[PDB]
Amino acid sequence: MNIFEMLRIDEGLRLKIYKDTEGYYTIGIGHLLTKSPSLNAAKSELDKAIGRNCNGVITKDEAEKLFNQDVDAAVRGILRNAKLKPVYDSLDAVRRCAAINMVFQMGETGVAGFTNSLRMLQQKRWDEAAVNLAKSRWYNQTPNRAKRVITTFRTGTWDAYK
Ligand SMILES: c1ccc(CCSc2cnn[nH]2)cc1
Repeated sequence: MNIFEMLRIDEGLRLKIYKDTEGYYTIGIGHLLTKSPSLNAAKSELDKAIGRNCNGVITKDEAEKLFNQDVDAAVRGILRNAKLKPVYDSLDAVRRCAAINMVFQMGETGVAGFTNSLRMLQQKRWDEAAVNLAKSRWYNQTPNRAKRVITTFRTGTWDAYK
């Protein structure tokens, strides 16, 4: 298991524009296109991302390329973030995957709400961090995925994905 396999499980693969759990236009392996309600706006974003006129449909190769770019962007965002980088660097490799998973799903705009969770993770207080992480809109709205990510932080194993 690695971050790509983990997120492929959590996000699935769809080759035509779909809506994510929040109702936003998405494609591929969880690639957000736009928060606008306009399907045309989503189609423009798709064509820009792929570099051709797609008509809302991509190939598996294209979905996997977008996915690699999106995982890399999440990692680089962590490494550029003064609050996230020290916590990330304190983690083992399996727990780093859980961190990337969260940033892939939620970005960085809500990092400050996770200040206490981040402190508990850096302190390696795994059970306490798991309890704190579940006190979130994230957990309530996507509980099965959040439970898998939280179990990964709690145990440092891939047990939730096996
Ligand atoms: C290290 C780095 C990141 C994380 C999850 C990020 S805390 C957050 C970021 N964006 N939304 N919530 C955990 C340990």
